Amino acid sequence: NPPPPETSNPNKPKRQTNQLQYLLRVVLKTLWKHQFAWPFQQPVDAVKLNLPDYYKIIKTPMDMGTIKKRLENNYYWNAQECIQDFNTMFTNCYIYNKPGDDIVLMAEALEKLFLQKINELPTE
Ligand SMILES: O=c1cc(N2CCNCC2)oc2c(-c3ccc4c(c3)OCCO4)csc12
Repeated sequence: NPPPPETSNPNKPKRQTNQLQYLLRVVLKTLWKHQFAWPFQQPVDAVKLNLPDYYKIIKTPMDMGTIKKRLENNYYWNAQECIQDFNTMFTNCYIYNKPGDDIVLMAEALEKLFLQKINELPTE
């Protein structure tokens, strides 16, 4: 298992927006309490889950805890960059698993909830 994705960067700037703020306090919290959050609340432990070549196939591991700690650190550039990390998290799951499997069903239920929540987002 590689190190978890970065949460800070010295060469990268920091800002917050009313949208990012909505992503943390509303979107991320909504998903975080979803029934199916827990496989995604922390980086995938490919070792202990026995995922073959997980980190060869998945070149951008993403997870809601990395998202979370990024949002609290205002690591992100804008709401766009944060949504994309969410999108990466679901996509990673559809790339690595057979369509129809439990985990994919779970990512799909989180994604649909995610989608409805991102419509509540204002444009800055
Ligand atoms: O793409 C993934 C592939 C699967 N599998 C596990 C079972 N064989 C089929 C492939 O597992 C995950 C997880 C995950 C699942 C269960 C967890 C978990 C993470 O962490 C806490 C303990 O239970 C996040 S993505 C992802």
